[PDB]
Amino acid sequence: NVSSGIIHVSCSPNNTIVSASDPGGNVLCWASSGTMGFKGSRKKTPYSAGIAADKVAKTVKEMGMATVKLFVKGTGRGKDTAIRSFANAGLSITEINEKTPIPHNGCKPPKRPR
Amino acid sequence: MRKNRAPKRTVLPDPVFNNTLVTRIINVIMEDGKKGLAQRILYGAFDLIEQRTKEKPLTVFERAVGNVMPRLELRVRRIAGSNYQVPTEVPQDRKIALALRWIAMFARKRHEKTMLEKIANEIIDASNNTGAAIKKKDDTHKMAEANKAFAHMRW
Amino acid sequence: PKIEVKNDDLELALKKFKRVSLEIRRLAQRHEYHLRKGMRLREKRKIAQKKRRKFRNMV
RNA sequence: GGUUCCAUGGUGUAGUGGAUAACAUAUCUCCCUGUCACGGAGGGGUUGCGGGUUCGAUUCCCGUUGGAACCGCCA
RNA sequence: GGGGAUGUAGCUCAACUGAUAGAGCACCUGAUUUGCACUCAGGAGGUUGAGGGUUUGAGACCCUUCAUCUCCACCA
RNA sequence: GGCGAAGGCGAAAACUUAGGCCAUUACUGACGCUUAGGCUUGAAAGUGUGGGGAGCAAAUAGGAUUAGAUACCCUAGUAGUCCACACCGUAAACGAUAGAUACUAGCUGUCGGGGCGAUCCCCUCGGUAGUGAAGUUAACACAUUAAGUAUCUCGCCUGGGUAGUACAUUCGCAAGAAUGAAACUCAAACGGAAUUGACGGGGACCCGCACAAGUGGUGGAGCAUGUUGCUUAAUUCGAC
RNA sequence: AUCAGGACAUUAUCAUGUAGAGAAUAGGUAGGAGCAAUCGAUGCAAGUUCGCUAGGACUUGUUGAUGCGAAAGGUGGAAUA
Ligand SMILES: [Mg+2]
Ligand SMILES: [Mg+2]
Ligand SMILES: [Mg+2]
Ligand SMILES: [Mg+2]
Ligand SMILES: [Mg+2]
Ligand SMILES: [Mg+2]
Ligand SMILES: [Mg+2]
Ligand SMILES: [Mg+2]
Ligand SMILES: [Mg+2]
Ligand SMILES: [Mg+2]
Ligand SMILES: [Mg+2]
Ligand SMILES: [Mg+2]
Ligand SMILES: [Mg+2]
Ligand SMILES: [Mg+2]
Ligand SMILES: [Mg+2]
Ligand SMILES: [Mg+2]
Ligand SMILES: [Mg+2]
Ligand SMILES: [Mg+2]
Repeated sequence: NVSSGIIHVSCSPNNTIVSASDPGGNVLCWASSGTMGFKGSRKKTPYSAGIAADKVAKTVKEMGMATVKLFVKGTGRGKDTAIRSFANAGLSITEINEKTPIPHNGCKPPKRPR
Repeated sequence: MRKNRAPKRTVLPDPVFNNTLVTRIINVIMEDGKKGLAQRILYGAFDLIEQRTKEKPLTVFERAVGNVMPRLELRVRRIAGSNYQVPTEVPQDRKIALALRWIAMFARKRHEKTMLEKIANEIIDASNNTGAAIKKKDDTHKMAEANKAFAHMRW
Repeated sequence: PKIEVKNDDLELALKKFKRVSLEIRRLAQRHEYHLRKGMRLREKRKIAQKKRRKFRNMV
């Protein structure tokens, strides 16, 4: 019922999440590899990110929006498969801003696995 | 480690219906190195097909074999545990060859009588997409569709 | 890191966004695992030397 | 001196309200490897003694051994 | 004693207030392993407790029994 | 790349404050180098008292893996990591190279002051790097910032294991620090550098029925033959 | 004392609504067997009803002089003014 809005696409190294939201807060719908039915290790594969983007794009397109600002997030591997999925869905991508949290040397990160 | 691609021997046009593919399936059902025996068996099945389906045997054979032909092939690739499979497009030559091998393999296991009627029933049962070779093709296709994610990584 | 699409084409936006994300991914991965201060300085000097030596022969 | 518990394969333990005995380790044969350990397949091996009841006792009953756990106080 | 429940496959439980006999795990075969498992495909396994009636039809709706589960009172 | 003697120092500002480089027609007029003893500082961990605690994580609990896992992986998680005041005084505290002084080819960078005046670039005086001959070294290599030619002063070394152990002593609340042997034992040493091979669950490249793609088999049954074991008077001997 | 909210009762509100078969959403009974016409035909447009996504009834707009085989015709357990 709204023309413009925001779709946050977080890409963790282990999973991915695509949240379609109002231009300010108030998410309208959300989807993830887990809710699709994919389980375990497969949830971290670029193909799954594209699949998740496709379902949320179809759902949100029937709701009737055109202009999308795409706030890319995370540091996974399928960060662009979802991007191409939305473009092939045909929504009007207006911005490609990236907002992955970067620290300015605050908080000590965890130990190195070996 | 070879760097050379093997040559290919001629396939030969069939001597009756002039459909190369007949010679290939003859060689597939070959056992004990009997060319004679295999031709007789196979040719007898087309005659049974005439008596039953009232249609041209070559057309029925193509409709059965062409329907059985698969599209995706799953190649095993182990890394650490088990194998993650990889769907790849099989060439045209191997497509017919794999189809013929399955046709013969499920034909020599049917509950029917003399392999003439055995092999005759399998081909007629495969022209209507309801048989044993069909199920094998269905299973590999579904397995490839399930393992669509790893298709991008081959080696 | 906002980049406008310009609404003239789509690829170009992703052609610029690829660069921006790579330099972005570098610092994002740096603040993921804890190294000592000496090792952190060690890794900084290592990156600088690699970039320097590559630029010498590209200049 | 008295009272309660236990005795099952080579070793550690389950069951059976009478008709039936398994688990693990161990043992044997075969894959496995240069070989061996580990691994895989298959194979095998059982009611403390006695005496009664029942058509039938490892099980139910009374005695006899061995090993434990409890008590043996008031002067 | 009084009320409320249940009985559907080998093991648990859905159904659906009347028109499907199902889901899951156990058992079996196939793909797949160094194995052990996880995964993926297929398959079976039922007087729907018994008895009577409803309805054009039932496992279901109702009535009555059998069995177990709960409860919820108790000066011989 | 800069600064400090070393440890160390990187958001911004104020106050206090240390040393250093260049030019000196100025001044004192050998007042200089080193330093046993002594004093000061000294990463992180650790200690005592009082605050603080977001994140992380020794110890600890659980889930995995595994023949076993008190470990590598994951989920939690206290002391601690932080501040103030008191201690501890050890590190691969390394340029594995004590400080000071004079001399000895050159080339390429870079930083600061000074001279010229768009930068850029040239010269002078210094700091920090790379390459490089004489020279030195067992070799690797050092080479004007020496491990070169020489002098002064201090510290330290005298085969390996015992052993940085034991006793005594000083310091410390504590863990400990400093100092530091011997009996006994070996002919060498987890000695140094370099060379030829082998090997690597190190890379790069190339081959073969090796894998892959197929076909027909073997391991299951009966039989033939050979072998192991056992037996027997002998089951002749060898091949493993 | 007042306000707001949903509990559960309603004053009062009538479409709903989906065996097959039947042409049909069949909610059960229309008493029955033709009936409605400014007590206004018929027409198609918009929304809504709920869904058994086929269909349903209702409202709004066109709106004017014959519609109503849901009277009579239909099959069915259930039925046609
Ligand atoms: Mg981590
Ligand atoms: Mg063998
Ligand atoms: Mg006493
Ligand atoms: Mg500290
Ligand atoms: Mg533990
Ligand atoms: Mg954690
Ligand atoms: Mg502590
Ligand atoms: Mg020292
Ligand atoms: Mg040199
Ligand atoms: Mg000595
Ligand atoms: Mg000493
Ligand atoms: Mg030693
Ligand atoms: Mg060597
Ligand atoms: Mg092969
Ligand atoms: Mg054999
Ligand atoms: Mg055998
Ligand atoms: Mg011999
Ligand atoms: Mg010999």
